[PDB]
Amino acid sequence: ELIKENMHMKLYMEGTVNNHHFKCTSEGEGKPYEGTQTMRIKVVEGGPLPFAFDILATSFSYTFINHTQGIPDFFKQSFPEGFTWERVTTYEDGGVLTATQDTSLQDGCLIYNVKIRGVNFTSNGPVMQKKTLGWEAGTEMLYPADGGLEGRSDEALKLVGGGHLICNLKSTYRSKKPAKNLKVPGVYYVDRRLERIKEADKETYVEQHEVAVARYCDLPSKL
Repeated sequence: ELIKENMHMKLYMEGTVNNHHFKCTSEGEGKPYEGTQTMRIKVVEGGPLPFAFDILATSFSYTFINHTQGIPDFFKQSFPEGFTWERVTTYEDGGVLTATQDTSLQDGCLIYNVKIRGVNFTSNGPVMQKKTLGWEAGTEMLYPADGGLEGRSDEALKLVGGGHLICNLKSTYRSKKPAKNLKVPGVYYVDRRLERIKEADKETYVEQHEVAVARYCDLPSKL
C-alpha cells in the first residue's frame, strides 16, 4: 500500500506573525503505523524569528498517527489523492494563528505545503519575548463533520518561570479522495507528545519529534 512502514516527508512553510514575514523548509521521516516522526527544520527567510518557534510546532503531519483498534484512518485512506487541514489557534492572551495545509504524495514522498497567518500577539507577552519552553502532551478530539472531520483540543505552552499559557485549536480535515471510496470514522481521540529535540542559532535550525496514537474511549459504557 501507498503508506509504507517508513515514510519520508518534505515541507514548505511561509507566512507572517504580527507582520514579521518568514519561510521554512524541513525534511523528515517516521513510522506512520507506530505513530512516530522526526523533522529537521530550517528557517530560510526572515530568521532569526522574533517570536517563539513553539507557536509554529503544530503546523509542521497526520499520516504519522498510530490509528489503533478499529479506527478508520481518514488520513492514510486519503492517498493517492491526499488531504488538507486548516486550523485556528486562539491563545488565551490574545494571539490568533491560522494555518492552512496541503498534504500530497509524490514519488513515494509526502509533501506538505503550509501557510501561516498569526496576528495580535502582545509585544511584551511570552510568545513575542520568547519566554516559552515547549508544549505539554495533549489530547485532540475528532468527529465527523461535512463529509470530513473536525478536531478540537486545548494545548498548554510551558513558560519560563513555570506556569502555562493555554490555547484552543479548531481544526478541519478534508480528504481529496471521492466520498464513495472513503470510510470516515466516528468520534475518537488522539493523544500526542510533541517535543523539540534540539535547536541551533536562535531556532534557525530545529529538530522536532512527535509521538501520536489514536484510540476510542476505553471506559465502560452504561448505555
